[PDB]
Amino acid sequence: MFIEEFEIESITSTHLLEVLTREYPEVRSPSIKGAMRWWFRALAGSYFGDDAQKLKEIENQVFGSTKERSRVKISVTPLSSPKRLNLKEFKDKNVGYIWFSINLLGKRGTITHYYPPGSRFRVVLESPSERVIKLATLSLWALVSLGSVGFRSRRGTGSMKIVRASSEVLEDLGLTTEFNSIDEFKDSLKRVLDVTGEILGVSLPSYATLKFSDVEVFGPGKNTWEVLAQFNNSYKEYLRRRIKKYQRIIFGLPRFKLRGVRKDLRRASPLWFGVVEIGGKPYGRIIKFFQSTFHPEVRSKHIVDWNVLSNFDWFISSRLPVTKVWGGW
Repeated sequence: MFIEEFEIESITSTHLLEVLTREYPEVRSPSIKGAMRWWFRALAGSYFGDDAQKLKEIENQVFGSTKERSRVKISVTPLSSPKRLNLKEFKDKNVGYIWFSINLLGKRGTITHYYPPGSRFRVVLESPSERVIKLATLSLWALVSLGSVGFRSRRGTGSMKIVRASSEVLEDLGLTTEFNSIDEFKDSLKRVLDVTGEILGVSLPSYATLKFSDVEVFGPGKNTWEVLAQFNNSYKEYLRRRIKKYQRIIFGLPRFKLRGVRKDLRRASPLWFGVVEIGGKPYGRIIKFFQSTFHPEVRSKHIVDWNVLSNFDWFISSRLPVTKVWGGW
């Protein structure tokens, strides 16, 4: 009867909007359970690579499926009450471009409440298996360290930290529940990678993995909002040039593209950002995922909703010092 308990807290505004996803598919809102499942695949996938079948076998074996029962029980209860949304916040805090979509739902009255910074959630993990509970906790560790939850969580919302926990698994693996330095961050990623392989037994994959990714930070800032504001200024200019670029490419004068001198030269990769706390201070966190599957920069929706890609890093790194935390490339 293994058991792991956590209290996590929102660092940035959190928007749990799974309800809206049925009518509006753009409104994707990863839950804690869902994001843990996602991050398990990124960890385990680092070792299975090509063998996508074997990955799905273990994933179902841990988290359950339609024909299966989960070997772990995950319980998530919010400890805070949702608070009233102030629409003045977007102009005031300089977050109006990265969180444009939230601002629009706000005005349309589609959402009225959210979970502000300081919102707390209890996460409890239970399993009969030691192998399973270790993998579950590693997943959650990864979700807090590199991920986030909710609507627009790839763009700074739903960044989390662990305020308190009782975890024999993290104790066993020599991991922490907070980062006191960037070096602790660097070392933990190596540890999480190294351990995950052992628990499972033991050529670029076609899906996102931890192993083949880049993690970077910048800061510290005065406060969280200042960090978010930096992302917003950068993204505004990124989007400005993006609009001009694709007006040319798609609707301008027809030109023949030239083949890259390097294979997959114009195949840029997904980029997520959010806020990580290091030494009690807020840092901007960026993660870039490199895999085999091609992901279009072009989507049949408004360009403001287009994914942020890895060529966005210039608009951060040209303006302030960036530290590499993990180099999969």
